[PDB]
Amino acid sequence: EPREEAGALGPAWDESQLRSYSFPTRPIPRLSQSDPRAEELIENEEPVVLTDTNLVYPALKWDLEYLQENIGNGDFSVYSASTHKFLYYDEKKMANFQNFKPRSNREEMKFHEFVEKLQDIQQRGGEERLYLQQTLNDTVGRKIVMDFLGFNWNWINKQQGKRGWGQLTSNLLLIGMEGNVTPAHYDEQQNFFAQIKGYKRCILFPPDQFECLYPYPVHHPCDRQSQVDFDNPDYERFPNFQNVVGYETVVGPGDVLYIPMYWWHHIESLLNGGITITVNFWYKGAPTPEYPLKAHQKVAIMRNIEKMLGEALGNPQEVGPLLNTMIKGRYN
Amino acid sequence: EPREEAGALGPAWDESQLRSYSFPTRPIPRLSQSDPRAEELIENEEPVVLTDTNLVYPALKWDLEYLQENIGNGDFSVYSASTHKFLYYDEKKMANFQNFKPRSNREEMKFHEFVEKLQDIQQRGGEERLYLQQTLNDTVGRKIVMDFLGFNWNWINKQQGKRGWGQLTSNLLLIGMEGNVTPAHYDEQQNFFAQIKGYKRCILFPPDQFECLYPYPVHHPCDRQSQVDFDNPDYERFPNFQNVVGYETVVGPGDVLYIPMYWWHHIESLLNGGITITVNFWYKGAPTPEYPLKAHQKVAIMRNIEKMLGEALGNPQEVGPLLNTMIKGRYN
Amino acid sequence: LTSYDCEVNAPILLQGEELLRALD
Amino acid sequence: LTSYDCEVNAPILLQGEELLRALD
Ligand SMILES: O=C(O)CNC(=O)C(=O)O
Ligand SMILES: O=C(O)CNC(=O)C(=O)O
Ligand SMILES: [Fe+2]
Ligand SMILES: [Fe+2]
Repeated sequence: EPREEAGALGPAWDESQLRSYSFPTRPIPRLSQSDPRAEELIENEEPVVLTDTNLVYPALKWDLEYLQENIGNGDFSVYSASTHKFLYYDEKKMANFQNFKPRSNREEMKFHEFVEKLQDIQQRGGEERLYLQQTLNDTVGRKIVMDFLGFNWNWINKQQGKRGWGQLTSNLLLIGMEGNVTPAHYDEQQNFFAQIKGYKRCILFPPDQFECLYPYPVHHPCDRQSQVDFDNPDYERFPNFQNVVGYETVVGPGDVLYIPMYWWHHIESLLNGGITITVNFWYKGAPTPEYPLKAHQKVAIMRNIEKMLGEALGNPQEVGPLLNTMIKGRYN
Repeated sequence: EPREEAGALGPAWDESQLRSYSFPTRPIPRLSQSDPRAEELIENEEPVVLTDTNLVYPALKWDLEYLQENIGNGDFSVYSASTHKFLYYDEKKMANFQNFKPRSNREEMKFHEFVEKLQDIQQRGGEERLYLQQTLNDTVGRKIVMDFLGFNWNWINKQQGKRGWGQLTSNLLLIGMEGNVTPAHYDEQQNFFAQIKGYKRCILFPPDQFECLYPYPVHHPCDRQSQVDFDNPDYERFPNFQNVVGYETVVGPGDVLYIPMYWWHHIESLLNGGITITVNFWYKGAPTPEYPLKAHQKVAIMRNIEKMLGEALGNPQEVGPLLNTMIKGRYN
Repeated sequence: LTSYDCEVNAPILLQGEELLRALD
Repeated sequence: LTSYDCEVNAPILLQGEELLRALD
């Protein structure tokens, strides 16, 4: 049930703002950072929404005007799409899959250009959609630097230390239009996902649902993303998607969602909820040291077999036929 | 067409002595050792029957009486079966496949005990079948030692040297009853197969017919053997067996068949042809150093993936499910 | 075989740990 | 990955190259 905003400002959102899908879900726990149960969940690599970390407290005042004024003159990657779905793709892998035609295009622009573009669409009632996705770097201006330094490093540094994680590799700034969707995928880093403006519905699936989510081949540009179109699932090609069960939550300003490494996640900015802003914190996982093997360890194994086969065969497109030759009439 | 024995002793064998199968074949060339074409075939890892190597000339006089009298008091492995098919199995892998029940059993006995057993079956009109399969070692007696030293080492040592092969690992002595069959399999060593007594029909298939022959899983005891029952092929489980095409020949005393490493081979002692005797020469292949990859190199790759997965998963029975999880809805 | 990389939905200017230290 | 073993339809007393040299 949608939470009530403090001061009787009513429900933060309602059901009609959520897209409709074919599978059931259960709630991700929302807990205080001081609650032992929260620590237990993170330690066990299970998702949890933390409501009071103050992780990005200083960023809570951020909006397009403040960011335009203060984030510098560096380039920002902005994706443009004709659909609500911003399927991630790795440009470096496009050469090996000449027939992949991306539904979104990346354009590099200045922040004020992004803002102007957003304005032109609104005014001209356009259907175009934008999604800025840019790692925070040294070109940000003074006030942003001050804000960033005011993040709760004390709390997150202890988390990093407590879980044996590796280094912070980056902080991705995500600014999306209402209705934008990042289709289901998994990332190979640990993630504290800090919501700043607007609301995003996050649907997560544990690594043991690999068989239901059908990620692209490792050498395909959409490596790590699900092949299933959540809006029109093809059960003939992906029969186990009929067995998928998600963990879901809606995060708003001040909330931090822990998205454990290898956990699938689908993220959508609420319909009619205005623009959203998020900053993530990506950390490399702990070191690979016992049986029985965890699901995510089997996923790592599968990725490695795919990688080695591609290298040994000298052409990634030969991977499938060899794998098929290996299993038919022998293991299937 | 069956060859004519010198001295007008008539056809060495006839069609009625060959078992009937579902696939076509083409002949393996029969050539003189001095024929450049023979060298070309061996160099290219293609089968050839050599008719005049004199490789085991001194063994041509061998028969059960002479061997019983001279081969020593060492133990011989003798397989016993209720069927004509002597499917090879690796006893060390039986623990991991508790449900595999071998159709043949190994018994260790003295040569004279083997001979006596053969006699008892004949006399009692029994249906039991025996197949002695024993590596030649230091317990053989003086005359056998003399015979062995009289093999054409000059010719085979040059072959070994010319092809860059590794060491001779062993010489297997095979003594079978008429009608005995060694079902289709491939070996990971180079083989000069020297026929001594009786006739054996050899059907070979190139490594690129892997998809048609369906070898057992690597960790199964029947690793390297085909799962297809040539006498009653199950096309539902093994549909590409409908596409298999063999290379065949019948070898007799004095003939040497080169069976190149990784080439599938099915070997049968002619029906009603009396006992057969063969001595093979197994050599380790040359060293693994260019694209495109050869079929046998892809076979090596597949074996390696199976091996690594078994070790990484810690249970070979987990190999299949992981492989299936890898390919369904992703590569198939 | 169990080893893993660190790929995410973003390409591989200081950032992450490097950005933070430079700033502090 | 392209590397290979030397397994055949027989188990792994001198034999092969060792038998021959001992004899000669
Ligand atoms: O917020 C989004 O739309 C996408 N974010 C992620 O997938 C992530 O942070 O790992
Ligand atoms: O002769 C037989 O029956 C079996 N021989 C082989 O499979 C071989 O020598 O490699
Ligand atoms: Fe992600
Ligand atoms: Fe063999």
